[PDB]
Amino acid sequence: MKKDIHPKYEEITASCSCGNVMKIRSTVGHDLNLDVCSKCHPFFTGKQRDVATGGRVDRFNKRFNI
Amino acid sequence: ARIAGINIPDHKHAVIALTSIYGVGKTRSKAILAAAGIAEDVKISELSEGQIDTLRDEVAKFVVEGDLRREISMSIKRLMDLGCYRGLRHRRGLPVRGQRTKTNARTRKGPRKPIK
Amino acid sequence: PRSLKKGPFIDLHLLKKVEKAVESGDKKPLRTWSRRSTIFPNMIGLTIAVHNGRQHVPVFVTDEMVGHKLGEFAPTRTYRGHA
Amino acid sequence: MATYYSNDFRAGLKIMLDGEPYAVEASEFVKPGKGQAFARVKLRRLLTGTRVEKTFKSTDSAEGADVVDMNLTYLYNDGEFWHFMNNETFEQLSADAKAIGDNAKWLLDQAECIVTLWNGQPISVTPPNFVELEIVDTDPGLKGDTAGTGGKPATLSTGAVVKVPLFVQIGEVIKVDTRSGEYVSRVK
Amino acid sequence: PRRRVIGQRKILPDPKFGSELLAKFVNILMVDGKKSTAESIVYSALETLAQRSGKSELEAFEVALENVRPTVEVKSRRVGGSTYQVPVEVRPVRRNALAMRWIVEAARKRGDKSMALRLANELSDAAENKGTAVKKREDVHRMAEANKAFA
RNA sequence: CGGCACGUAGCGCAGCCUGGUAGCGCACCGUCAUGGGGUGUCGGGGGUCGGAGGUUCAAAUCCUCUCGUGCCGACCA
RNA sequence: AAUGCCCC
RNA sequence: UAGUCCGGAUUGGAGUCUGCAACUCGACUCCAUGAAGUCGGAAUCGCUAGUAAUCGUGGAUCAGAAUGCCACGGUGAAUAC
Ligand SMILES: [Mg+2]
Ligand SMILES: [Mg+2]
Ligand SMILES: [Mg+2]
Ligand SMILES: [Mg+2]
Ligand SMILES: [Mg+2]
Ligand SMILES: [Mg+2]
Ligand SMILES: [Mg+2]
Ligand SMILES: [Mg+2]
Ligand SMILES: [Mg+2]
Ligand SMILES: [Mg+2]
Ligand SMILES: [Mg+2]
Ligand SMILES: [Mg+2]
Ligand SMILES: [Mg+2]
Ligand SMILES: [Mg+2]
Ligand SMILES: [Mg+2]
Repeated sequence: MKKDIHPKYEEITASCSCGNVMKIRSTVGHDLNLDVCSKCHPFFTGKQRDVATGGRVDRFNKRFNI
Repeated sequence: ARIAGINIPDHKHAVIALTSIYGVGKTRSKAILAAAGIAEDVKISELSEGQIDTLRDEVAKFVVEGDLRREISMSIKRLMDLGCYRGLRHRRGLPVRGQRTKTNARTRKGPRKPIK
Repeated sequence: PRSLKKGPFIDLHLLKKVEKAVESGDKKPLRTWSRRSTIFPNMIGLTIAVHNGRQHVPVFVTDEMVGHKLGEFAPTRTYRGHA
Repeated sequence: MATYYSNDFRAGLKIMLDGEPYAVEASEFVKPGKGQAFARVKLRRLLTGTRVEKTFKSTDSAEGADVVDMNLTYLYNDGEFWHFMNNETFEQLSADAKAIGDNAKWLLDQAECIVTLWNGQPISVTPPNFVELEIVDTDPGLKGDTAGTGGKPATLSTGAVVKVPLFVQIGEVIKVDTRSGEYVSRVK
Repeated sequence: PRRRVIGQRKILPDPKFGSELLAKFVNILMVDGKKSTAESIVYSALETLAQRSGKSELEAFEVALENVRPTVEVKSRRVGGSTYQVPVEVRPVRRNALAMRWIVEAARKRGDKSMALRLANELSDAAENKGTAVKKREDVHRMAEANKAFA
């Protein structure tokens, strides 16, 4: 690590809407506000709602029948 | 100024701002704002973060860009694999809803290709 | 699309034919002309030869076809290209 | 200034015979049975621009000259002089009235025009084949009774006069071919 | 027309000031038969013009028109192989009318925010001898001057 | 035979010297004008350089070899 | 007093 | 003053109605989608006063199916040397 070459790099707090606070060293300078972090992202409860397979004959018989 | 994976303009009123999302038009946006108790005259600037988190909640209650485009594309593809009339129409790129094609099909056919 | 309260439409001759087919459990090509009927779940797996004007095109009914009408799968004009 | 011999130079060379640059355009070498060989060269006087006919003797010969051409770009005119520049060396340069004869009305600004320089000095400039120009003066065309095309005289922002069809009015940029002095299209 | 000279129709004066020529001006400005809209526009522009100018609306409008009015204009004839451009003097009523037309057209050209603001800027600039309208007046006088050799 | 200078859009020519983009005219396509055709006006498209192998980061261009077409003489005996 | 050809 | 809170074409999903029957091929509604288009080349068209321009309404045909056709009024000009 040279002296004048690299940019500033300091400990910065990161708060998400998950309710998790994170002390991270980064180049953002000021504080940091998150919308989605790792622990809140709909990645483990989303693999079904982000595909939405369904069934057309079920849709039809629910729509009507004999 | 960032909801549902898209950045939203920050000076325009909240209704238009939310219409900037793919899958949210004017009526859907008014519904979002009503359900979140946010006024319409306010812009995304000058709006507290808890409010924007409620907005995120509502937009997540709906179906938006990723899921939406996946649904749209999957339906189009279902048609084109079924090979029904709409399927062939989609594959060949002509109007599906029954419009005329003798003339005036330029939205599906792009600019005119001169015969050579 | 037909009104919902009326229910899906289908010709009674086609109805009796498909009931006969599913009770005979035979894979015979079911010739018809009713391109206005709506495909029903009891026809999945059946081979229906439907009219298109000139002649009868054979369609094999799959789990997905349960919504459309036989006209969707009997194309009725022939267009190759202009050159 | 390597001296060049007659049965050596083909087209393209810039010979310097008699205190005057030239440019061999074509040359026919002949070696007849029983006689001294010669070449009938179709020379080109490179200062007045007239084609001279010279039968050269195998032996008779001439020194070369520094006449060269490349792509200069017109910049500006001031008094009696035209200044141009390179895009690969950015070397400044100034011509004179003689060099720009009748191409004054064809060069506007920034045109990339081939120039012939000799002794490190321009002698002849060639305007780009097509130049976009604007019309300073025209008579508002009125079809009147014309039954044929008619045409219309129109001065340009550089003094030139061209026949423009009928509609081109004033302030419309046209395209002219420097070669023929004629209208090609009205550039929108 | 060929046969008959005709009589001019009467125009009722503008309501706010009672002046035939401002009534003519709002008529010229109107499109689609939206006389109320044209009136609102012209009165707003006239208000802000009087503000910028000091002196009242009538004299402000009149000096703008005095600056935009032409005296002699040109007309083409196509005599022989070359077409001509004959300068003929402009009768009053015509010079007023086409002055108003030049002004409103310059206003339509100008890219400000509102039509009232465009018209106001145009009237003020014309009152101070600037803008595309008075420039068109210059160009008309210049052509005529050029072709003065014809009569 | 050599030497030699050509081979580039349907035709005729530029470009090539001094490597990086292929241009020009006619023709061709679609409107317009006209009772209709033409002249005319407005717009559009088209080639990749006879072929192959080298140099090169890259070849219409530079080299070399092939194919084709022209021109010059292949004389004293 | 510019141009204006032809119609099996 | 932005391809925009302009423009609405196109397409996905969901429906209403008429009609034995809206697949080829109806109209309309809801949600989403938001093309081209920033005033239009040569040329060309209508209009002289309640006219042009613009804004709505009705009728015939007709179960359903008009931006067409036939009528009706509202606002309402420029110019003709
Ligand atoms: Mg909508
Ligand atoms: Mg239709
Ligand atoms: Mg001025
Ligand atoms: Mg102007
Ligand atoms: Mg001898
Ligand atoms: Mg003849
Ligand atoms: Mg704009
Ligand atoms: Mg209706
Ligand atoms: Mg666009
Ligand atoms: Mg007419
Ligand atoms: Mg009349
Ligand atoms: Mg109407
Ligand atoms: Mg109606
Ligand atoms: Mg009725
Ligand atoms: Mg009316």
